[PDB]
Amino acid sequence: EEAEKAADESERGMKVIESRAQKDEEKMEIQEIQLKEAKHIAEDADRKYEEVARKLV
Amino acid sequence: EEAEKAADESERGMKVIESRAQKDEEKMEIQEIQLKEAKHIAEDADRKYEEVARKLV
Amino acid sequence: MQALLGARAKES
Amino acid sequence: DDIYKAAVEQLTEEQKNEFKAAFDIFVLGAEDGCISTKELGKVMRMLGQNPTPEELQEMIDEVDEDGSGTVDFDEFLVMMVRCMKDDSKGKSEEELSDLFRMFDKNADGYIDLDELKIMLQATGETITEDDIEELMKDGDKNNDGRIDYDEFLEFMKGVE
Repeated sequence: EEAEKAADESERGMKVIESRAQKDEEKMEIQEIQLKEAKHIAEDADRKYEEVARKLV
Repeated sequence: EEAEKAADESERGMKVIESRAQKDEEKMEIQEIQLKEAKHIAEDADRKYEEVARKLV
Repeated sequence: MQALLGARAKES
Repeated sequence: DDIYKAAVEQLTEEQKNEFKAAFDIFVLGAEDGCISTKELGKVMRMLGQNPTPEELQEMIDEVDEDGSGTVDFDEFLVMMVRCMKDDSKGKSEEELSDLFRMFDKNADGYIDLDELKIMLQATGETITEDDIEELMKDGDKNNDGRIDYDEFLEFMKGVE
C-alpha cells in the first residue's frame, strides 16, 4: 500500500514535475525565443539609437 | 516490487524530468534574466534613442 | 570537433 | 565570409558531411532549425563550454555579407570551416611595400589599374575585369581609381 502510494507520489511527482518541467521548458523556450527577440530589439533599439545618434553626430 | 518499481522508475523518470525541470528552470531564469536585460538594454537603448532623438532635435 | 566527436573526429 | 569557401576548395568534403550531422545536432532542440544564438550555444555546450548569445549572433553575422542575419546551413558550413586551420598569416605592410613598388609600376604611391591589370594577367589565374575591378575598388578606399600603398595593404591584407 505504501509502495503504491509511493507509486502514486513518484508518478504524480513525475507528472507534476513533467508539468513543471514543461512549464519551465516552455518558459525556457519562450524566454529563449523572446530573448532572441529581446536581443534583436536591443540590436534594433541600439540600431535605431545609432541611426538617430548618428544623425545627432 | 512492481509498486515500488513503479515508484522507483517513476521516481527516476521524475529525477530525469526534475533535473530537466531544473535545467529548464535554470535556463528559463537565465533566459528570463537575460531577456530582462536584453529588454532593459533595448529599453535603455530606446531611452538613449529618445535621449538622442530629443537631443537630435 | 574532437571535443565533440572523439574517435569520430577523424578528419575533424 | 568567402575565404572559408576558398579553404574548403582546399579541403575535403567528408568534413562537409560531418558538419552536416554537426549542424543537425547544433540545432538539436533548436527554435529555428538553424544556428541562432542558443543553437551555437548548445554547440559550445556539447563542446563543454558556455558562450554568450551576443558573440553567438555575431559569428552568425561575421559571415553576413548580404545581411542574412542567420546561419544558413551553407553559412553554417562556412562558420564551421572558419575554425579549421586552413590558411593563415595575415600578409601586411612590409612585404606589401616590397611588392607595392612593383604593383605600383607607376610608383605613384598608388597602384593605378594599369599595374593591377597587368600583374593579374600575369597571375596565371583567369583574369576578369571583375577581378581587376573589385581589386582596384577594395584597394582604393579613397576610391581614387588607384590603390594607394596603404590602400594596397588593404589590397593584400591577409589574403593567403
